[PDB]
Amino acid sequence: TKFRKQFRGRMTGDAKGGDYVAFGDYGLIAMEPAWIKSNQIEACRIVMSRHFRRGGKIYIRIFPDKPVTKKPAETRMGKGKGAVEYWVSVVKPGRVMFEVAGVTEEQAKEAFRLAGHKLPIQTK
Amino acid sequence: GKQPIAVPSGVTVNAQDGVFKVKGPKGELTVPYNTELTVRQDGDQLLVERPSDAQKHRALHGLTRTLVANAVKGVSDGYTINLELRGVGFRAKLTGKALEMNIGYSHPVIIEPPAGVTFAVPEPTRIDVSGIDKQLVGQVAANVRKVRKPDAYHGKGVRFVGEQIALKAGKAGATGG
Amino acid sequence: MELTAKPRTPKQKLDESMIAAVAYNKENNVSFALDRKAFDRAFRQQSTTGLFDITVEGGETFPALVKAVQMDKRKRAPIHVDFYMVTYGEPVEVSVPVHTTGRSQGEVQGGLVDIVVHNLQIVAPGPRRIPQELVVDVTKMNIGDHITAGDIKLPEGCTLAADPELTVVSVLP
Amino acid sequence: KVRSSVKKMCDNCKVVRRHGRVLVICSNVKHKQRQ
Amino acid sequence: MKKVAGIVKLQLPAGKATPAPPVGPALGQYGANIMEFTKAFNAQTADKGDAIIPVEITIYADRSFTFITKTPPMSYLIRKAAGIGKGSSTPNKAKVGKLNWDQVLEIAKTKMPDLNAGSVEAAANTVAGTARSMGVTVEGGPN
RNA sequence: UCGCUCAGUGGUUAAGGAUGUGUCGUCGCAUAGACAGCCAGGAGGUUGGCUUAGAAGCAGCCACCCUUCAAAGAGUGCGUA
Repeated sequence: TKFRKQFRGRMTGDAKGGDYVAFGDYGLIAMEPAWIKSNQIEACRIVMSRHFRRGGKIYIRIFPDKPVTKKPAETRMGKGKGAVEYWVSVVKPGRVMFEVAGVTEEQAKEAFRLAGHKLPIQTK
Repeated sequence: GKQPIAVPSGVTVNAQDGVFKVKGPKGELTVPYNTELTVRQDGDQLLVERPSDAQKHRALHGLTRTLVANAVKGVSDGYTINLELRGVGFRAKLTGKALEMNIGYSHPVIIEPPAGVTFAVPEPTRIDVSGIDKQLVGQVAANVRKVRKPDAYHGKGVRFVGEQIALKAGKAGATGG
Repeated sequence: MELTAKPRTPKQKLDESMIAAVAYNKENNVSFALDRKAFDRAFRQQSTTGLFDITVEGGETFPALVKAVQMDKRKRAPIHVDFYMVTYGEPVEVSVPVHTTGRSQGEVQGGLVDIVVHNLQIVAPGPRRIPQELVVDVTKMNIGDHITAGDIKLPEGCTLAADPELTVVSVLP
Repeated sequence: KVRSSVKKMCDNCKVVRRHGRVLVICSNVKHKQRQ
Repeated sequence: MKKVAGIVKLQLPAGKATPAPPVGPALGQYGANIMEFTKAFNAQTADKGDAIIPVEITIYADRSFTFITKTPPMSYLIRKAAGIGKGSSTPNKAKVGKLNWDQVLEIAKTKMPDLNAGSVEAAANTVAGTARSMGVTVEGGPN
């Protein structure tokens, strides 16, 4: 649900990034490239949509990066194989920003749910 | 911090590194005090002290003319602790220092009536006790909430005097026998 | 709301409460500082709306405005931003925001609160000021109307950037 | 049950200063948790 | 009528309580009706075959029943030049429901026998929205 | 000089928390001596139209106009078909 092919690759490395923007309502940013298992962010919106409403659309500022290549475990003493994992990784970018009112950040309350690390909401 | 209170001129306090006690109509309250906290009498009224700034007189003081109440109950004040009960009758006599409490099993369980709360009895339907302790006034009140616990339905035993406590419910409500 | 300070280094720019500060007025560079108490009176109600003074240590009096907003990336400790001061003859960067406000007449078919997540607008402003008076977000969200960026209630004059046709608020419930 | 930053939940829930807790005591009668 | 009364409020329909379905002997055992439904909302409740008629229905230790009720035409003169159809759906959706322009005169000009106010700029302020639940547009306002 | 100070961490450890704490900015305000712990006010058109047994302040959709009076909520939570 990211690329459709265009060859494997990628490496590692942590720090911060660049993708922060002055929000119009009530922002929310990551703080370093924390932990989101792809098949975690594959439960980021639905969990932010248990029943917030019949309809309703806002905005995010990220997109699945990934592949990792994990390989079996019969005898790890070789090269590689293929991804079969997936991950997003980010900086301190926006990802929510509500536009209602009384609700405030109800869906930015169980966002921290699928978040082993720290991801404040802030506001702007 | 406090100081004001309600009591005429019929009581005297010590002034000896914590040894104090009351001496009115039956009291001799246990006092025991530190060393950084003391204060001496100043007449029919009292005063406030602060021989040392900060957190040193706000853990053991700023509420000293308060525990006086623990002794006020009797030296001039009253005492009563009055409750009612509905868990199978209301009977309790002392004939010494051993109320029997008529409820449930032949298997005794008798408690040992202390000095000051040792019961009087007069009215059976609702025991009366001259608890001049203020240590075991509400505790004894609680002496029947650890075993004979009231039924979680109608409005029995444990009750103060008249509140919106109501009687517990569940699914609906009914009772017979 | 005073000034003073000096430090040509990032020493007192990374020490508890302070900032970094920048100035480049006509024959007036240097990098001051100042504390950071009620130093978040930018995007609140003072966003170019009005222009007081400052009384800097020694000479002159420059009104100036706010020069957009910025806060801080991720956290909330606004790392150094910027600060415009009307005294130049040709920079850019204007702060003409576009909000979202109301009950959201989205429950007509299906649609929530006016989203928008950007932080950039088709704007221009000649001199350097950036007034405070504009709406655009409302106007019967449905179809056969819409209200975005291209002309609107536009500051004062016309606009100049590159290609006048961003996106901003829009509708699409 | 649970021993970490789990917040107040209903201001009625006093924090309690003990050994090193955080506590949470409802608003009336329902839950009396403690670590 | 020993020395105390009851209370309780009910939305007594068009009198249905004789066969069974409605609420005959289902609402009468502690002193409601049983053997009297007529000449007690059927009395002067026959000025029409479909109204409302409010009352506080006294319920004493005895069973005789007579009268003592409110004044229902208070809330009926604005409930018979309309009906129950395409009126109450989901208020706030388009432009549904309408009464009449001139019918915004004697449709607030009925607050005096019951409305404890009943005055100028007072006998039409409480009732200035009755079909508010239907969510429609004034077109007039009690002039 | 002196704080966090009281857990023995400091001598294997974290996403989430508890109204513990030395200290910097606002607020409706106890120089109307507010709220936070009470006495008295606690009802009318409408007890709202509608799924209609009544649903009548609370099994439902929707909706918030005024009244005795110098003001008072289309009703949070209790009982509950």
